[PDB]
Amino acid sequence: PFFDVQKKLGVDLDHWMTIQSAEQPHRIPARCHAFEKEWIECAHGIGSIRAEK
Amino acid sequence: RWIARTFFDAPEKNYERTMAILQIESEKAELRLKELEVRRLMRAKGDGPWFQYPTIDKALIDHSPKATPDN
Amino acid sequence: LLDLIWLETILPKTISLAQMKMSTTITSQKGLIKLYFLSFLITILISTTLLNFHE
Amino acid sequence: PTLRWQEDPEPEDENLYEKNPDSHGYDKDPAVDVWNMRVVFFFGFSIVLVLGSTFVAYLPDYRMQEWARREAERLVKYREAHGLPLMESNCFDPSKIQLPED
Amino acid sequence: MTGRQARAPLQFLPDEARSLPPPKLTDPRLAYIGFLGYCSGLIDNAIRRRPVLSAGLHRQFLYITSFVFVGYYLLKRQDYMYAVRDHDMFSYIKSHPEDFPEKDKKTYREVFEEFHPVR
Amino acid sequence: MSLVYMNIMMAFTVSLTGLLMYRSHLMSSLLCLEGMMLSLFILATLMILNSHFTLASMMPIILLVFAACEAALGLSLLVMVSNTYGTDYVQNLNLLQC
Amino acid sequence: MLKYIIPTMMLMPLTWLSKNSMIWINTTLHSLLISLTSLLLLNQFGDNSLNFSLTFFSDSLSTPLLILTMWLLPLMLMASQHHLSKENLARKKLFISMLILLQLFLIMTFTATELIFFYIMFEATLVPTLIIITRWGNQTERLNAGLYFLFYTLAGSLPLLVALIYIQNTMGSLNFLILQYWVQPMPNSWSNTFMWLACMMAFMVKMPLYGLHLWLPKAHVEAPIAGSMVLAAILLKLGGYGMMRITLLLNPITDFMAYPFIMLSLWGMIMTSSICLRQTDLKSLIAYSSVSHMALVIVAILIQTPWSYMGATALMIAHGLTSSMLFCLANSNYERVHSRTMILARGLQTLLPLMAAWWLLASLTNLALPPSINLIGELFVVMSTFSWSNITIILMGLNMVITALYSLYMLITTQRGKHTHHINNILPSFTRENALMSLHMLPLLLLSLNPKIILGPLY
Amino acid sequence: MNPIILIIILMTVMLGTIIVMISTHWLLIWIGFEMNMLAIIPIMMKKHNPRATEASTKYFLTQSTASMLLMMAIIINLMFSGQWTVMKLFNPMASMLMTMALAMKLGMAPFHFWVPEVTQGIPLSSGLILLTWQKLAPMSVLYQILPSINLDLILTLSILSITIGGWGGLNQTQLRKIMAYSSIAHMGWMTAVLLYNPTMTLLNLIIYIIMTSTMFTLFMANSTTTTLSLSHTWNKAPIMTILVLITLLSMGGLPPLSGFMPKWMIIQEMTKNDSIILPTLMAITALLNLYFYMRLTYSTALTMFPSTNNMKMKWQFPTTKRMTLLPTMTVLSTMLLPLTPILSILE
Amino acid sequence: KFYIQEPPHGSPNWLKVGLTLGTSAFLWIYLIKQHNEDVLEYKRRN
Amino acid sequence: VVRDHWIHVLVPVGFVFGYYLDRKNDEKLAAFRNKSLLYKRELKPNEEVTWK
Amino acid sequence: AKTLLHQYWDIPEGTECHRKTYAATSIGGASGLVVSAYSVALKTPTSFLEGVARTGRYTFTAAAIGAIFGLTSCISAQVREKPDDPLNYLIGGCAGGLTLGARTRSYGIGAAACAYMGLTAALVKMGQLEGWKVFAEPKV
Amino acid sequence: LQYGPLAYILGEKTTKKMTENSKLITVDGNICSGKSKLAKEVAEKLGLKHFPEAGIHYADSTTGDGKPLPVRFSGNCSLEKFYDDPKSNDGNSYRLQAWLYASRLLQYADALEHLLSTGQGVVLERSIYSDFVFLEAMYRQGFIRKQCVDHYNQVKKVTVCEYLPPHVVIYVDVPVSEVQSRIQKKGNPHEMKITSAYLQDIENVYKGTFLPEMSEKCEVLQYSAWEAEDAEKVVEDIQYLKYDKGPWLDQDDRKLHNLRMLVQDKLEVLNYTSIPVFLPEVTIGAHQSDRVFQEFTELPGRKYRAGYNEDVGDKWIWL
Amino acid sequence: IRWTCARSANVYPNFRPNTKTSLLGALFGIGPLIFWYYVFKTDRDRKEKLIQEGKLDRTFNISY
Repeated sequence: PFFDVQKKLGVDLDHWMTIQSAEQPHRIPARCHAFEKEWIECAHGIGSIRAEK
Repeated sequence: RWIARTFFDAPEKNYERTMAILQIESEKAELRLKELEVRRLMRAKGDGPWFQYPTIDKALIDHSPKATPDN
Repeated sequence: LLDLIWLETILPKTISLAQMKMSTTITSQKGLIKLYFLSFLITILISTTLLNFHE
Repeated sequence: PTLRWQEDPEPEDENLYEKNPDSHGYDKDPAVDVWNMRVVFFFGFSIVLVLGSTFVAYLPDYRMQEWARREAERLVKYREAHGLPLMESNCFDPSKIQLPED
Repeated sequence: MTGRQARAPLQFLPDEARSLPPPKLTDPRLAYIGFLGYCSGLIDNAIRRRPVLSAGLHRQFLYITSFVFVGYYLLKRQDYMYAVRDHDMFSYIKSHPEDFPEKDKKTYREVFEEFHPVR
Repeated sequence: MSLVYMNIMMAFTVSLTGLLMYRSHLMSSLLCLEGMMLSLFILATLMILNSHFTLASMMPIILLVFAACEAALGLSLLVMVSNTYGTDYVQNLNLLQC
Repeated sequence: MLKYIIPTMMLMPLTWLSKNSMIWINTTLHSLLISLTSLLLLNQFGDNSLNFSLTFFSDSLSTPLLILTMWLLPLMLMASQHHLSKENLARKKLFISMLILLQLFLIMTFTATELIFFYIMFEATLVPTLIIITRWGNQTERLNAGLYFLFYTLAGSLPLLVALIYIQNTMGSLNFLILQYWVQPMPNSWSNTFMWLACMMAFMVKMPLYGLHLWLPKAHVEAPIAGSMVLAAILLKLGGYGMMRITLLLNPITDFMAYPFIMLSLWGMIMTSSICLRQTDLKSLIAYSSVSHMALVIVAILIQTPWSYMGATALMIAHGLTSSMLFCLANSNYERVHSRTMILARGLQTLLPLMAAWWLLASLTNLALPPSINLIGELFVVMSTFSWSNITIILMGLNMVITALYSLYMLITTQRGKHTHHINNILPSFTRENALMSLHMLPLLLLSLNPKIILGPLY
Repeated sequence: MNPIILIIILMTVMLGTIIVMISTHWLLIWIGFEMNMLAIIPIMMKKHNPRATEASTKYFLTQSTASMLLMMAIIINLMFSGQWTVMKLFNPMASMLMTMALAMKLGMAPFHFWVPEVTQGIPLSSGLILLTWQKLAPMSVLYQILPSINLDLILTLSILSITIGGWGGLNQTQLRKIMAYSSIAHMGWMTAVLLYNPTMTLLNLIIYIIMTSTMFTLFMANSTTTTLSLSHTWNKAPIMTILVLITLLSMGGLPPLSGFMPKWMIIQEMTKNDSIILPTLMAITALLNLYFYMRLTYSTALTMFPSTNNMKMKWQFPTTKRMTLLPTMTVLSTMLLPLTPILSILE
Repeated sequence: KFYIQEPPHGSPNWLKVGLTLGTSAFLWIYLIKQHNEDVLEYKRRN
Repeated sequence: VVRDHWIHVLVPVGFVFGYYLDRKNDEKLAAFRNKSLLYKRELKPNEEVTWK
Repeated sequence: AKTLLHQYWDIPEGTECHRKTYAATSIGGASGLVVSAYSVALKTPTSFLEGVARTGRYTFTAAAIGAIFGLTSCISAQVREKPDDPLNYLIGGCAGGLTLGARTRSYGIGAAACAYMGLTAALVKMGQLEGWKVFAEPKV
Repeated sequence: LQYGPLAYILGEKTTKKMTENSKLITVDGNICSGKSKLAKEVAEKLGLKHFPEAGIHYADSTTGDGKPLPVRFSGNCSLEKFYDDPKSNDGNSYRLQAWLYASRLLQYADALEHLLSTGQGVVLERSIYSDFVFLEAMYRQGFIRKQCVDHYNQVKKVTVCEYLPPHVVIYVDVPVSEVQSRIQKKGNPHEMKITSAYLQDIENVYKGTFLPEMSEKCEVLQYSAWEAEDAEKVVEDIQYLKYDKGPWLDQDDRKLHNLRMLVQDKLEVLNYTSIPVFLPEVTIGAHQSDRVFQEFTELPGRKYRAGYNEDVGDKWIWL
Repeated sequence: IRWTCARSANVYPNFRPNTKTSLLGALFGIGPLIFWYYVFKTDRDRKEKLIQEGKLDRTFNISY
């Protein structure tokens, strides 16, 4: 399955590697920063299928 | 008369037992049909709290002044 | 003629011999490795370009 | 030069007779033999078969029989007294129907 | 059926399961679990060549306790699961009633059936 | 897409065919696995550099150190085979039949 | 009903915690007291079935067969010695407890409201019977017999599960009443044809019908007496019971789609009565007798008359008793002379003198003795099928002629004419054998007196 | 070997599976599969026969090419929509190669030739750990990527796996190839349900793992390789017979016994869709694989073979291993029919 | 008595049996305390 | 005399326990105590219950 | 593939003949390519010319099954004039099974292939006619 | 047991019970000639714990009661019937052969454990290698069909290739007429009835096959006939050699740990005794085995694990 | 004993399905079955047509 020890222990020790819009080590963006931020804030609290809608 | 008196049950007890038991299992059948309808429409549209596959969290999304404006 | 010989041929013998022949064609693999990887390769190619799975 | 085996030609075909000539069918212990004939020929016949015979001999009106006799007698006396036809057809009233039409 | 807002991980009994009653003492399913623990101890006597139905009575007591305890917590989880399934279902029922029609209870005076007599 | 990406994927799939069909030795097979490692390395690296996705730059170096120790395990196994026989052919593996 | 289930549970550790040479009396006495408490069930009246403990209910399709099981258990418990008395204590106790668990899954099968519970307890009836016949078969093809047995019964009865699940989630629940009181008539498209053919084909396997019948006779002739009797009587009449239950749905298509099984059934009835006219191996004739009766039962269920259903359940109960008894007589002759063939053990009127009375009585109940329950069942089946069609009576009467002929052949060839006078090991008949003859032929004659107990719910 | 070294290596196999179960980043999944391979190789070759050398060689080549093909799938996923979230892929090609990576990983019928070869040439402990854990961990991966699967993949691989794992097994008299063919059969049952209701698949996973642990403990009652050795297990012990009976028929899956709970609920919440021809075909082939279980049963626990002296010499001595966890898994693997409402224990 | 040179066990250790009885009685007392707390929590909430 | 030979008590204990358990279940299932449109009479006169 | 089976099921059945036969020969070419690919992948033919002979044999048998089955499909549908029965394809599956047995030059293989291919072809048309969904819902 | 991994983790090694006291010596002569005279001498003058000759009822006297069980169970060898008639085709030679092989292997494994724990090294007599030499010479007389010789060869292939060959083997040569004089002046009549060319074949194979095929694994000491008692010579020759050959150089702890856990749970040793090949002189049908097995459970000690056994005691079956 | 094993279960080995065996099999099995099928369809169609006329002699025909 999938567990949420990443969530319950609280220390997001892998959620920094994951996407852009985080602590890039010296604060620069990537090439497509604002597109990712817009699409994530489009489909954030959405149930993944009306997100596709 | 004695076999009636000591070993059996009245048709009252039996009859109201059957009526109660039919009403119970009728409720069971109608709940199960409504369950499968809700499941099929909920997998179709997705407007319910069941089928929500884990999307992107926004707490790891940052916004703070970068080194290049035109992102 | 009707019960023993024909009914035992048509339901037990037919099914049993079909499964036994499929066994003797499947498990009779000589123990080589190039053969199994060529099976893997043609499985990949016949899944891509002929019976599509990427659509 | 070939045997394939080590066992005896087995067994001796012991008929249970010639050693306990008053025995019943099963094994030779002569107390429990009497106990077995006891338990089947009392608790299989004398309290099972005959009691089941009395218990199914009389019981209620099985599938409501003599009730139906007396109910039929009352209803046929009623129907031939009060002039009405005995066993009218159309068991549901056709006033309570809405047939499809053309 | 995935999350269902797991925030709040697997969380073997959540905070919300304390609103339904627990399974009672001597409920039949935990009694089944206790009998199965007894049979587990008996076959545990049977694997080794120790005599069965004796010489393992502390192990009988341990196996019965372990199984009854674990099955008790599992029954608590099960009751939580079915309660939350019905709660989600009736919440979505009350969400949009206009898309779930309540059909007309037609009496049999007007419901026609094609007859086809069985001879 | 681009032009370079088609050629790197073409190189990958040719390396994959060289991995799958292989004739006599096993060293050449493990060496083609190393070439496939190189292809995945170069592909992920050019992706991350062209994105300027500076954050997860861990991918290529950690991919290669891990598939390197995969190849180390493989060389240990192949030298074990060549010890317990004369060569490292695909023959001598003909026992343990299906 | 739960008061009829739970002492069968508690009767299982009886044999375990009773010491040696004491288990026998305990199991006999206690299972007979269970048989009394079993016959106490009969409260059924009039309007409804008696329904309780929501999984449980009793028709009169279920009351007489349930009493048949809970009375045929201790008879069998007594019946199955002299062939395992010399076996060990562990395998003895295991045999007895396996039979008891077989009874428990049988009663669970016969009081099944929910048809998924019915199917689970159906193959639960299957699984110990294989272990019984395969461990104590006392012949050399018993292995192949058990293998054929399980694969036929499973692979026939397997898609029945899928069809019942489809019913469960296209209509609602599977209470038998809510299967009733709600059943919509289903039209004649092809999927309805497959669903009907699935359910009917599963139970056609179980009865058997003619085309799937070599399932049975190997499994009968290569089995111990306990497995043979439970197998024949209780399993085949269980298949009939289940068909009587499941036929309440799919009514308006089975007229159109239930022709060819009638033709297969009747021609198989004549061919089965003819194949048991000329075989050796005395044990096999009763198996083919069972196939003849069950083909007649299948005709009775495919027609849908209350006359047909009353004759069906009477034929079930009567042939269960008759074929179980005649199996026991065959076992007694085989334990007299270790042969299993027929023509070796001629004679036997002179010696074992009142054994002849029980061969006579069992064979005349097979004959359709003129007040017997067998005759009542076959007669109402013949009446109902004559109303079905005016031409079927030739096959019925020709069945009657050949049935009388092989019954009389079995009577006057195995047990008539000349002792072969090179035998000298046959004893006088024990008291246990005559006790089992009595325990078979008292309930059949008592039911011959007052039979309105055991006729169908279409009364 | 040292027991220190084996406790370290078993800890790392556990660590690889926990990293695969636990992460939200694709590189961590790939490193988990690799570390699982790296540690699981020296559990094999605990002895030093050429059988184990060839078996670990075959397993290494197939497993490593599966892992590199998985990394190819991840890199296609980020050539497209670029983020390291373990979720719906964004290419049918990436999903195609990813399912074929898992189909090479845990054994499916196009990709299954290595499984009986590697399970015969090793001792039973290595086979135990490989079947249980190596078929536990990638099901987590499938459970995480279920919304973006072309169903023709799982359908084809599942049906073909059931029928190949069925038809193989009629000929094999070796115990380990029987057990691997049973493994591919349950991989078909555990994979075909996946795009419908995955709680069924994960419960089937727990069922299969408990069953196979019981089976390998019973074949570690004494080191047996053929069926003839099991007839001698009859002659030396009576209760191993009846447990081989009950657990073999529970691998067969009959309704009074707890191996029927995988078939039963899956057919239910399979045909609350309207796939019916596929379930009934799967259940017919499920009837097929029960035959070699049944002939093993007929070989040992039901008939009795001729046997050998010096078993007289073996009668005195105890069978004095420690069985790792035998009784709990036996009566939890067989008597667990009346707890099918412990399906919903899972989510 | 009657045994020669090898009782491997059966001479009863007393660490493990007391440990089993103690942990099992403790586990019972914990679950009964848990069940009482659940009943009182239930009648407090409702 | 029960302690002497105690084997012959087990199935009456099982039956009487099953009888009581059916009694408890019938006490559980009994709704529609007078709510039938067929067996609907005024309860009289002693105490509070007409069938059980 | 999806494309050629869709070509086969596009034409009404019905009389738009011999396109059916050509599509069924394409079915035969695909089936022969599959079987021949696995067979030469798992044999080591020794040598390649004999492998060409084996592939040609399998493709010729599968194409012949397709051709004969399409011909008898079209002819039976034209004669009986009822484009909805499955019995014409029952006859077609038996005819294809007999010709498979004759090219393999036996009797029992031909008769069992007649029975099983006829019943499965009946199931194919019967499910396409009443409506049984191809390979998935995949919904619930 | 107080073993498994945890014993090797806590208790350090087993190297510390080594060496030059603890060792494997094995005295091998011909029949009834180099007997426990020389073995008891080297045990009592070398400080080294003795194990007796491996007869038949060692399996009887090795566990539980030391009273020997009758030949229906522990046989069916009938050793004096072998010495009288080693030609009857009822099966009396190979059965005895394989039983003696299992006996030798059992007492060899037990002596290996008693070496690997506590010391002090053991003297074996007529070990397993002499037993395959016995099968070789017994086939030279032509008593057993070649198929069954191949069966014993297969048992020898599987069993012996898990162990360590011992340190030293004291070969003792006694010539034909001297062994024949000793056996015809002993007194056992069924030993009086032995033949002489069988003894000759023992001599011929026991020279020409044992002594070349040692090759400094099992460092040999070849002694003459009357070179017995004569004890200081064998003591000084054991002491004053040096051990440089054979696999007993380096183990170091891991091999010894594996052998300690392989010798314990003795069914691990005996898993490879029954192959089976089905050997029409060896196999027994299930009926005889089942009635003998039930009668073996009827013996007052063997029934369900003598550590727990009732009717001897031990008043602790936990109430 | 020998004749019993001959007549009972040594029928099937040996057996090859020949022209004679198969033709006589398909005659003796399917033939009378399809014959009775035709006669039962005949009588049932006659009966259904006659009662669809309305003039069946059901003057009283209760026990059906």
